[PDB]
Amino acid sequence: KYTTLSNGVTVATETNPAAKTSSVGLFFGAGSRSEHSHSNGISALTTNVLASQSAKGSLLTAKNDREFNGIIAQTTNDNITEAGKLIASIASNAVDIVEKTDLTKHKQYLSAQASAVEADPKSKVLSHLYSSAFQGYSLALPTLGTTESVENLENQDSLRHLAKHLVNNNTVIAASGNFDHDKLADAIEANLKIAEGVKPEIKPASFLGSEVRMRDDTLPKAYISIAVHGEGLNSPNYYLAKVAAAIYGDFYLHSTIAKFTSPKLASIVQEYNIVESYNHYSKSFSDTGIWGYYAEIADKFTVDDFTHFSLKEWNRLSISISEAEVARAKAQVKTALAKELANSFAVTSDIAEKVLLVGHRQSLREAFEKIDAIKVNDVKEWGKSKVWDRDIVISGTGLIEDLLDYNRNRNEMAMM
Amino acid sequence: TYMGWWGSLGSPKQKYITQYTISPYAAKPLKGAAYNAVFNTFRRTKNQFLYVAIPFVVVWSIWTRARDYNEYLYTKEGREELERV
Repeated sequence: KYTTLSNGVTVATETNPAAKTSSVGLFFGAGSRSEHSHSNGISALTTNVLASQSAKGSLLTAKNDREFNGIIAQTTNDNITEAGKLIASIASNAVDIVEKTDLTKHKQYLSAQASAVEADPKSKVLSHLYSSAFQGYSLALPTLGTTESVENLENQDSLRHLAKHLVNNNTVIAASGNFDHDKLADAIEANLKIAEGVKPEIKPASFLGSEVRMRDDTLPKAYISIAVHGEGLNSPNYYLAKVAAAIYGDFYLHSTIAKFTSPKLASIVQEYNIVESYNHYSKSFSDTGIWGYYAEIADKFTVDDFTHFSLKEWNRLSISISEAEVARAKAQVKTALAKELANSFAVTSDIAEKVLLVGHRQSLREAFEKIDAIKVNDVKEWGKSKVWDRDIVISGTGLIEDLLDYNRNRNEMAMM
Repeated sequence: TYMGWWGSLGSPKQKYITQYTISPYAAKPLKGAAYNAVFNTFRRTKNQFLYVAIPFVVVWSIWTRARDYNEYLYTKEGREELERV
């Protein structure tokens, strides 16, 4: 349900009486993708400053996504309207809040988070993968910035960022839970007061096949990630890309089901226990995406074998995927989409993301209907289009001495 | 041995080094081959010339003196000197 208030801001809510808890959040787009190297991380710092304010019994949290930012006030259902007003105030007084703020503590916290994503091997691997894939454009910047640039941020830069991006045309009030939509819209209307402005142009980005290797021999495993230019939220192949990823699905060697998981790659990789774990993903941005897998290999002598087998299984995408695999992938993608949209916080985040980045959010029934329509030939056409003999982007962190050079993995993408 | 296989080539613990590269299909092949093969090749030849020239000059000077003396010996005016040897 949508209502465009005065000021032109749009309130989008997905209310459902079965919801356990309610949530409402103001998202103003312009994540890290809107920043540049000197002022990177300013969006996350500003959202943290805004979300650090008094909660009045709610739960304020920052979003800090790649392409959009926002503050979400989770709260029990009956309190939702109050939370509404809260966030409205938090954004009507955004410039005042930032001006009166001593950023030292907030910059310390943001640098701590930035180091955290630089220590969690998967976070580091995917951050480096995105940075190298879209290198040369703002999309390559971290969501939370780097520990070098954060310390160089000041209040004035945050004020400039807010003035540019916290505008009516570039903001949305998302909500979910069990409440009357009209009450929330009325409560926000009387309290939301943000400056006028045109939607900032979303900076371009183009995928560049590359490889980055942060080889740290002291780590216990090899954390690699290999991907290709995927599908952004706009593309009609969005759900098709998700299905293609799910055909290979996840895997964890020590999970009980490890010996029984459907994907052929999983059965291939227990014969010599090539890989400890992996997961295929289709990350989707506003107009571009990254489709691939992340993997952690315990045995440092089998990185090449895992990459070889995984890319061979990708080759299988455009030729020999059977109806069983496609049906399984469709069912698993539908279940995953439903899972992602259970928590009211997650539903609010998804509503904000879709409304900001694509303008319209497809209901879950529409997504199910669109996934059900996928035939095996559709998946194979997508595999030919986007996977078969296409440039790859590679990332690795530790014990990747066995990870062969770019040419070997790239040429694995087109052999039968 | 002093060189294992890919997992452990015998390199010391290596850390803090990041390697970047781009796909061959995304990179221009033979960018400055025309300019490089001339200027850089001339630079390399300039650097390595003396080491090949001084030994070559010495050896070829010895060879030239020997050859010229041999030619001189087997001539009507070299007959006496050939006989003395």
